[PDB]
Amino acid sequence: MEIQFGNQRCRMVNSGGFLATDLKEMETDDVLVEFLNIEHQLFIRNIRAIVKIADTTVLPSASDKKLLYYVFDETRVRINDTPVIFSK
Amino acid sequence: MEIQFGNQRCRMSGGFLATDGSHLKEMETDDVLVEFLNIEHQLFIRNIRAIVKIADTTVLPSASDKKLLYYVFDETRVRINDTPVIFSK
Repeated sequence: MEIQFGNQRCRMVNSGGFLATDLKEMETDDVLVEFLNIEHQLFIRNIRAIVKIADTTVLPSASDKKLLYYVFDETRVRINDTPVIFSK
Repeated sequence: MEIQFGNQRCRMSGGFLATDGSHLKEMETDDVLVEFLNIEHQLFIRNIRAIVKIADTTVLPSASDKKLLYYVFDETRVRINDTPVIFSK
């Protein structure tokens, strides 16, 4: 599927990756968020941003103890107050 | 704030559901079924060793270094090992 984050069109083709500001495989210190796609389920880990799924704020987490949140509302994900659209 | 799992009732921060389903343990032993978490007044479930459903969505199990946290978006349809879980005040 494709991730639209304001400006950005990004594709996600194999269970996920890291969202840079302007999908990367490695977690650099300039990536905002981590995506996982498995068995038709979408998960987001917050690294360095303000992240919302509907009314839920996604707590940031470190790479050795990741907190990956099931995206229970694929239509209300926000990152840094910018809407994210997923489309297959 | 109180969880009943089949016949057993327990109180809960958060914690780990024992195999029994009697109480919520503080540390993750290797016989506990699931983790309940309370984060900013919202209930989340991490599956460890059980078959867990929230409504029609399968709750995938996850290891502690990569937790998959499911917001309990339907409190009336939580099932663990095909056993209904009721949440009460």
